[PDB]
Amino acid sequence: KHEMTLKF
Amino acid sequence: DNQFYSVEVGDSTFTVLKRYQNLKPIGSGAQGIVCAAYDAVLDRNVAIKKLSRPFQNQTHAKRAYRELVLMKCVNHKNIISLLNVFTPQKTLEEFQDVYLVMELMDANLCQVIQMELDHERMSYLLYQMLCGIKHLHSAGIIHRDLKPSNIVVKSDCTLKILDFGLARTAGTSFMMTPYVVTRYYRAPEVILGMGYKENVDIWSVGCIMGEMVRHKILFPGRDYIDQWNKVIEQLGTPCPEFMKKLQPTVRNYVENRPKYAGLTFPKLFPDSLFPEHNKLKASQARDLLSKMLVIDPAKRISVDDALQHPYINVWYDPAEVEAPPPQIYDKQLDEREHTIEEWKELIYKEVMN
Repeated sequence: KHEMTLKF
Repeated sequence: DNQFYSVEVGDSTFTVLKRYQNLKPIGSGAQGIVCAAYDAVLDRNVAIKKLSRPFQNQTHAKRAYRELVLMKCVNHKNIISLLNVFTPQKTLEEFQDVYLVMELMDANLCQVIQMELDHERMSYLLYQMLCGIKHLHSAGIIHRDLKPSNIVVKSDCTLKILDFGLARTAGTSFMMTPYVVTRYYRAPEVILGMGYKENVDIWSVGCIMGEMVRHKILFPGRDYIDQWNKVIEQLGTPCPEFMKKLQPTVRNYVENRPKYAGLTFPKLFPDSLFPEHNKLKASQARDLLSKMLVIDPAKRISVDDALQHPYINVWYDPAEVEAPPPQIYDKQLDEREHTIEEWKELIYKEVMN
């Protein structure tokens, strides 16, 4: 997909 | 300064382009100072790195110039790039300060390490890492010092690599970051002084992936002797064909070692630490780790093959993988010598370019 996220 | 303006950053001064506002310190040498800044022209945050005393000695000058030349050989999205370089001085005579503008990320891999992560985000990060690493190798650049602090990421899961071919440091990572020492992630052939090749960074990535899974450093050696122990206690004693390649005295010491038996990769990385169709992945992942975390460089997986690995292959994009470097680093530069003033010019021209 390529539209992933990651939170800090 | 007409087109520039001064700003006080701690005990230091930053004279930068007017387009860069809201300057604030985020890292500090030793070898330089880094400021986060807002680029008004781009509507975008940047990292402004001011080199500290690049003309202090003949050695510093070589590093300052060399760093510029390195980032000339790179044009990839998975590697940090020089958005802009400038000097606030008008002539070569009074030229003394050099500023480097790079993309500003949100994080480095350390803050990712502690996160849970799944296969799509993990395998994607590794894919980008391998993409950036391949690009470097194509430009004739072998990193060797790949560690979670010199690998930066953004919240949208994008990845870039810092500090290729820099001393430690020297480079950008050391001056900022949750810092980590490079010792843990260096390959056997490096620490055993056997010389190395391209897949020396394959080991590094191996150590990084192992840490992402176990949320803990794989080989925390107190020193390089302890480092070697940690490696062999878990991966086993390498075959004779490997050890024959060692230097005389070191070979004996390593042959003097207690013969440890390698834990199996399912044991090192139990499915407990992994997350169903998405359990085929845990197999895919663990398998890959068994190819990267190899002691013998000859028996280690290549960058190319790693791209082709089922756990990574899902992301394969020839545009991302085959993108050629704009230039190849001529290693005959490292052995070149100049005076401080001569170095100062070569740098100066590069800036005005």
